[PDB]
Amino acid sequence: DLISPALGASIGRAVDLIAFHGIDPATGKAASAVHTSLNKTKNIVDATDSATA
Amino acid sequence: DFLSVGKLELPGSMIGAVRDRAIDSGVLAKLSPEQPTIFGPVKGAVFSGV
Repeated sequence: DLISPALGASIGRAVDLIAFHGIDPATGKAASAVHTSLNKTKNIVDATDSATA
Repeated sequence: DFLSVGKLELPGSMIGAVRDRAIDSGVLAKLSPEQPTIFGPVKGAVFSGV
């Protein structure tokens, strides 16, 4: 009921993490086997107090 | 002098008995449902997740 479903989701989070930060889901270190992520885009916007805007 | 009303000491009328404010019985009934078990020190295991 608990262990198997969690372990099953553990990879579903892994792919999502790889495609967003290019990180190893185990350790907060950048991966060497991954070249590009959706974070390394140059079109960034510094968040303010508005959040909505 | 004369004959007043203060001599008789007439009894007043009872409006009734009312609470001051509505009763606050708690909120833990809405948040988490009750889990009634038998008498004894209850235990349980939990797993954080992922």
